[PDB]
Amino acid sequence: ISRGHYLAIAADCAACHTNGRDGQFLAGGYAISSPMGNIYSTNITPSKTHGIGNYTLEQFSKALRHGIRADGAQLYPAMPYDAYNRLTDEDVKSLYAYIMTEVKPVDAPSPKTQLPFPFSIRASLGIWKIAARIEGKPYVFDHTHNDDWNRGRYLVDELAHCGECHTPRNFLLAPNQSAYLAGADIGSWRAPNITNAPQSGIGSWSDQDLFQYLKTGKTAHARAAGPMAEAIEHSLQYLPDADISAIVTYLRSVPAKAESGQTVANFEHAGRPSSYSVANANSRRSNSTLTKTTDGAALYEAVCASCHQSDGKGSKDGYYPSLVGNTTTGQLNPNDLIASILYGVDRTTDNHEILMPAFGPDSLVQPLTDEQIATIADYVLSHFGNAQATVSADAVKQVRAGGKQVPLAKLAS
Amino acid sequence: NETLSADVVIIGAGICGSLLAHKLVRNGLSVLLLDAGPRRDRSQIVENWRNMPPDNKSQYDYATPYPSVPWAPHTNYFPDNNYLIVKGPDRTAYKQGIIKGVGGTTWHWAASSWRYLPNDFKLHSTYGVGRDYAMSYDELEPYYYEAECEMGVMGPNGEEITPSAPRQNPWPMTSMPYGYGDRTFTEIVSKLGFSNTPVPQARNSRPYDGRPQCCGNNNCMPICPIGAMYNGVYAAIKAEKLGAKIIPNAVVYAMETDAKNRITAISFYDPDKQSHRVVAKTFVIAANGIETPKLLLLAANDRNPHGIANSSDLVGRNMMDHPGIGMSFQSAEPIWAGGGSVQMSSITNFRDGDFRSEYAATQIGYNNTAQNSRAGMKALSMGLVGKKLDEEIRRRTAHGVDIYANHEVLPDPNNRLVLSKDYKDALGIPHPEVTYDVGEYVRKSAAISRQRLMDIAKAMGGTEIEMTPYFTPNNHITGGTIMGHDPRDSVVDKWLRTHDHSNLFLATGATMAASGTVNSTLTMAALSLRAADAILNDLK
Amino acid sequence: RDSISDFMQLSAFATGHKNLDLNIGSALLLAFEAQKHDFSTQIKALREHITKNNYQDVEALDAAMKDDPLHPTLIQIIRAWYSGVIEDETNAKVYAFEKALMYQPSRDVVVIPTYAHNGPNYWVSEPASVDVMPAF
Ligand SMILES: Cc1cc2nc3c(=O)[nH]c(=O)nc-3n(C[C@H](O)[C@H](O)[C@H](O)COP(=O)(O)OP(=O)(O)OC[C@H]3O[C@@H](n4cnc5c(N)ncnc54)[C@H](O)[C@@H]3O)c2cc1C
Ligand code: HEC
Ligand code: HEC
Ligand code: HEC
Ligand code: F3S
Repeated sequence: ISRGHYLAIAADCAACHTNGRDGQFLAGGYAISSPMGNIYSTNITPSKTHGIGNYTLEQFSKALRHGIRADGAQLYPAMPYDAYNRLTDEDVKSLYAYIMTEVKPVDAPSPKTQLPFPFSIRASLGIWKIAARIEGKPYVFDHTHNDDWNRGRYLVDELAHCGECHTPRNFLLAPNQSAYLAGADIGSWRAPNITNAPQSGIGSWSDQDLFQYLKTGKTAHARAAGPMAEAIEHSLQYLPDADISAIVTYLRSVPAKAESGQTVANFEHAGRPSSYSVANANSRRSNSTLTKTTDGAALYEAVCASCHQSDGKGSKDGYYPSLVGNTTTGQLNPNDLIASILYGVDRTTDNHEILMPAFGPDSLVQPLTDEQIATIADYVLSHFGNAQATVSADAVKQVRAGGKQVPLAKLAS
Repeated sequence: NETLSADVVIIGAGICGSLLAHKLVRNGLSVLLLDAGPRRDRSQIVENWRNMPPDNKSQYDYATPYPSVPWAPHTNYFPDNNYLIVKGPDRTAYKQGIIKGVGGTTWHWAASSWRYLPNDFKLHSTYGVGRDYAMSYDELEPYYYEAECEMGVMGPNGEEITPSAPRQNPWPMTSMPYGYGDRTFTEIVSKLGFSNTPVPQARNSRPYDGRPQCCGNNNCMPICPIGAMYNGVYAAIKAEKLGAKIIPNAVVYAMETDAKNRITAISFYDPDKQSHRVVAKTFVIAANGIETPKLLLLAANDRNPHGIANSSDLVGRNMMDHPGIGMSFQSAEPIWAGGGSVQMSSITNFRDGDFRSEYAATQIGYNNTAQNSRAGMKALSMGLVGKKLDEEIRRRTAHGVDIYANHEVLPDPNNRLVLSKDYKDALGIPHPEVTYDVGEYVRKSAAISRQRLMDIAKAMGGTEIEMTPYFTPNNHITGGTIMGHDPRDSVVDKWLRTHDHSNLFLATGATMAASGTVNSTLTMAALSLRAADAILNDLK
Repeated sequence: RDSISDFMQLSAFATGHKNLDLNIGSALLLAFEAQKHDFSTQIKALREHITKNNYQDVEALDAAMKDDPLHPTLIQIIRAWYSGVIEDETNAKVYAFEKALMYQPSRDVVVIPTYAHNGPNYWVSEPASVDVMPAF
C-alpha cells in the first residue's frame, strides 16, 4: 500500500466516513452519537460534485488539521482535527494524494447534520476552538527518547487518536489534558484507564498481552468490544508489528493516573467458588417466559452459563472468554459489563468474526429487562469480577439511553 | 376487544405466520398476528430442559420443556396428554409433536431446511402416484432462496452430493465440518453403497443475523441455549419491531362470511373464554397441518355447513407425514455421537428414482444426539457398581447408535382429521382426531428400508439391535388443505388462496400436495412468502 | 451435620469418587429423608457394615450385600448421585445436571448438551481412547 493509504489506515479515517459495512467507503452518512445530537460524516471521496474533489492541498490541510471547511464553515469536533492538527506536512500531503488518486469518487450526498439550538450555527465553534487550545505545531521528534517512543507517541496522539476516547473531556467537551488517557465515558461505553498505573491502568499488563490485544483484540484477560472492536478491526489489525511495538513502547511511558477505590488490577480478580442450585430450579418448571426467576445465579445459568461456564471461566480453547480475571468484569466501573450484556460483542479480525449476541430489549436470542440485566451483572461482579462494584436497573437504563447526559447538552432544551 | 382492525390478520405465530407477517409489515401493510399460545423465553425453556429428568432426555422428550396451556394445549407423549387422538392401523405414526406459542413448533425443531426435488412437485405426472403440486419447483425457487437467506441456512456449497434440487445461488453459509460420528458413518455407509451427504440446516456455521456461531450444544431438539439456529420467534420479533401487533393467547374459533363467501370477521377466545372480534381486509390461517383444518372445520357456517373452505369435502383429508422406522444398537467400533448438531448428515441416495412408481422413496439418517444420558440410564439399569459402572457408561456413550429411515406417504382421503366427538379442552373446543394408514406404498418401501437398516447395523457390527415394529411420527404435517387447480378437487390454489373464499389464504404445510422425502418446513416457509406476494398484489 | 457428614462419607464410598458437591449432597439427603423416614438409620447401618467388615471399595460391599436388605438403599444412593434424580417419573425433581456422575466418564469427549465444549468447531479433532477413563 502507498504511504497515503497507510496513513489513512493508521488514522482510521475510513471507519467514520463509511456508513457501516455497506455504504461505499469514504462516502459519509455515518451517524455519530454526540451529546448534542447526531453528527453525520461527510463525503470525502474525490467527487467534484458531492465530495471534496474541488479541494486544494491547502484546503485539505485546513479541513484536516484546523477544522475549517472549504466554504470557511467550522467543522464539528466530532472530526478529530484536534488530534490531526500536529500531523506533519508530508503526512497531510500523502493523505491528500491518497484521497485524490486512490479512492474512487462516489456521487451520493450524505445526510446533513441538524443540531438543536444553539449548536445549529457552526460559527460559535471558533470560540470553542480558542477555549480548547488545539493549535498545534506540527509534530517533531523528541531527541531525548528513541525513535520507537517518538513513533509510538505520533501513532497514539496524531494518527490513532486514542485520547479521543481515553482522555476525559471537561465541561466544554474539550480534552482534559491533565487526565491524559485516564479513562472516559464515550456514550454507552467507557474507554478505561490506559496509563502506566499498575492497578488503575494497563501498567500490570504483560507486553505480549498488550501487543496481542492491540493487534487482535483478544487476550486471556481482555476482549475488545464496542468502539474498541471497531478501532482494532478497521485500523489496528492492519498496522505493522513495528507500529504496535512502538505504540506499546510509548504506552509503557505514559505517566500513571490513579482511579479511586482501586487495589488490584482489573484482570487480577479471582473467582468465588460459588454457583447456583439445580434443585431450586425444579419449582420453576411449567413456568415459561421466565419472570419468576429473580435469582442472579439462576438467571446467569439460564442465559450465560452455556458459553461462559458455570464457574465463569469460559471454554478451554479461549473462544468464550473467562469472566474470572477479565478486565471488563474486573472494572470498578461496571459500565462496560452492562454494555456488553446489552449489545453483545462483534469483532472481525483476519476475516474471522467473534460474536456474542445482544441481550437488550431488541435481542433476538433472549431479551432481558433492566432488572434482569442488573441482577445478572451483580452476580457476575460478586462471583467473577469486581466485588466492590454494583449495578442497578437505573444504571442499565442510562446505558441504554446512551450514557449520562453531559451538562452542556442541557443548553439545547 | 372492540374490533381489532388491520389490513391482514394472520392466525398463528409460527415460522410460516411470522415470516408472512414480517414480509407484509416490511411492505407497508398493517398486520395483526394472533397466537393461541403464550409468549415464551428461550432461557426458561433451557432451564426447564436441564431440570427435566434424564430418562426424559434419553428418550427424546421434546415437549416437556414447553409448558402446555389449558386454553391452547399442545401434544405431550411422556405421559400422553391425549390432546391429539390417533386411530387406524398406523396411529403410532401420527403421534406428532407441536408447540403452541409465539414462535410455534419451530421453537424446538432440528432446523433441517430442505429444498424439494423438481420431480417432487410433479409426482403423479412423473410416476403416476399421489398428486401434482399446483406450481413447479422453478416457481418456488426464488421463495426458497428468500426463506434460506432470511433463516440463515448453511449447506454443502461446493459438492455434487447426488441428483438434488438445482440452485441458482449458493447457500448463505457453507456447512460446518462433520463431527466424528458423522465422518465414521459416512465412510461406513459409503463402503455399504449409500451416499451420506450433509444436511442443509438453518444453523450458523459463522456469526449470522447478529446471532452466534453454532458451538455444538447438540440440543437443537428441543432448545438451542444460544440462538445459533433459526426459530420463528425471530421473524415474529422482527415483524413486531416493524409495527406488527401480536396478541398471544388468542384462540381463534369462529369465522363470518358474507354473501360472496368472503370472510368479514373472525372471533377468538382469551384464557377466560371471553370473545373478541377481529375485522380485516385479508385473513390468513397459519396454524398447523393439524390446527388449520381443525379451525376450518370448527368454524362451519350456515353458508359453509361442512366447514370453512370445504366445498370439495377435502379439509382434513389427505393428511401426510414421513413415516419412520427407528433402530438402535451398540456399534463394535466407537462412534462418539454428539459432535456438532443433532442432525448433521443423511443418506440422500434414495430420494429419487424410477422405483417411485411402485414404492416410496426414502431418507436414511444417523442421529447425532449425544448418547451420554442414554448410556448413563442404561448402565444404571444393569445394576453395575464402582469402576464397572463408569466403564459401562463410557463404552455405551462411545458406542450407542440411533438410526432412522423415513418414507414418503401418498395423500389418502381416508387419512382424515375430523373433530373428535369425545374430547374437548377448557374453552370447549373439540380435540383433533386423525385416522392414519401408511399404505402399501410405504409398506413396500419399508420392506426394503428394514433390510437397509439391518445392513447398516451389520456393517457396524452392531449388537443389541432394536427396531421399532411400528411406524414413527416425524412431525412434518402436510396435507389437510390440499392445493390444486380444480376447485372440486382441492382447497387452495397455486397462490395458497382458498377456492371458496377469495379473502382467505392458508399459509401452512397442509397446502402441500406431496410429502416428499425430506423435512418440509422450508417448503412451508417458501409457500408462505409466495402467499405474501399474492396478498401484497391483492391489497395494492 | 452428623447426618450430612455420614451421608457424604457413605456416598463417597458408594460412588467411588471423593469429590462430591456438598449442596447436591444436602439436597439429596433432604429428599431421601422426605421419601423414607428411616433413611438415616439405614445409612448408619451401611456404614457399620463397611467398618466392621473392612470393605476396601464399593465393589466388595456390593458383592457381599447382594441379598441383604440394605442393598436397595445403597443402589438408590448410587443412582441418585449418577442420574441426578431419585424417583422414576417424568416430573421427578432433578438435583444435579452437568455435575451428575454419569456425565463425567465421557466429559472429555462428549458434550453435556446445553453446555458448550471448547469452541464452535472443536469436533474436527479426533476423540480420545475408550480405554482411558478421564478423571473424577
Ligand atoms: C421435534 C421436532 C423436530 C422437527 N425438525 C424439523 C426439521 O428438522 N426440519 C423441518 O423442516 N421441520 C421440522 N419439524 C417440523 C416443524 O417444526 C414444523 O413443520 C414447523 O413448525 C411448521 O409449523 P407452522 O409454522 O405451520 O405452525 P406451528 O409453528 O406449528 O404453529 C403456529 C402457531 O399456530 C398457533 N395456533 C394454532 N391454532 C390456533 C388458533 N385456533 N388460533 C390461533 N393460533 C393458533 C399455535 O399456537 C402456534 O404457535 C420438527 C418438528 C418437531 C416437533
Ligand atoms: C449472559 C447473561 C452473559 C454474560 C453476563 C456475559 N456473556 Fe459473553 N461473550 C462471548 C464471547 C464469544 C465474548 C468475547 C468475544 C470474542 O473474544 O470473540 C464474550 C464477552 C463477554 C464479556 C466481556 C469480555 C470483554 O473483555 O469485553 C462479558 C462481561 C460477558 N461476555 C458476559 C460469548 C457469549 C455467549 C455465546 C454463546 C453467550 C450466551 C454469552 N456470552 C452470554 C453472556
Ligand atoms: C489507540 C492507539 C488506542 C489504544 C492503545 C487503546 N485504545 Fe481503546 N478502548 C475503547 C473502549 C470503549 C474500550 C473498552 C470496551 C469495554 O468496555 O469492553 C477500550 C479498551 C482499551 C484497552 C483495554 C483496557 C481494559 O482494561 O479493558 C486498551 C489497552 C486500549 N483500549 C488501548 C475505546 C477506544 C476508542 C473510541 C473512539 C479509541 C479511538 C481507542 N479506544 C483507541 C485506543
Ligand atoms: C482519517 C483521515 C480523515 C480525513 C482525511 C477526513 N476525516 Fe473527517 N469528518 C468527520 C465529521 C463528523 C465531519 C463533519 C463535521 C463538521 O462539519 O463539523 C468531518 C469532516 C471532514 C472533512 C470536511 C469536508 C466536508 O465535506 O465536510 C474532511 C475533508 C474530512 N473530514 C477528512 C468525522 C471523522 C471521523 C469520525 C470518527 C474520522 C476518523 C475522520 N473524520 C477522519 C478523517
Ligand atoms: S443447540 Fe445450538 S449451539 Fe448449535 S448444535 Fe444446536 S444450534
